[PDB]
Amino acid sequence: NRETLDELESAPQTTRVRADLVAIGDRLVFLEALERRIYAATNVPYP
Amino acid sequence: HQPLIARDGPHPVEQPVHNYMTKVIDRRALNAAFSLATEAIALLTGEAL
Repeated sequence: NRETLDELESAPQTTRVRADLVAIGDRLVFLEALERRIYAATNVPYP
Repeated sequence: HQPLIARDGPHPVEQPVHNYMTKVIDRRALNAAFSLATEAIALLTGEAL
């Protein structure tokens, strides 16, 4: 038929966060280098 | 104090660590002089005016 019956959410919490934004052409992508953030002293190699 | 990250499956399990090292102070003394000549003494302290 025509289904289109995927439900929407409840407009969740929108916080401000220092992340890193660039734009490549039409698309707008993060940049993430996760060494000093999540892997600093953890002694597990970067994947 | 260090964090850790949970490893999934066939690895040893990472438990936390705390590292303590004390450091000992270096000591050092700086020397510097300034002289004063003999005829200059008797003028400033008096009893040669």
